[PDB]
Amino acid sequence: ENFNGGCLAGYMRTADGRCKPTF
Repeated sequence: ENFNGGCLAGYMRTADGRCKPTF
């Protein structure tokens, strides 16, 4: 499962790129 920026799956890309939680 490719990444949508460099996350695991579900996390969001903050303003710093920090894959944060989207839940």
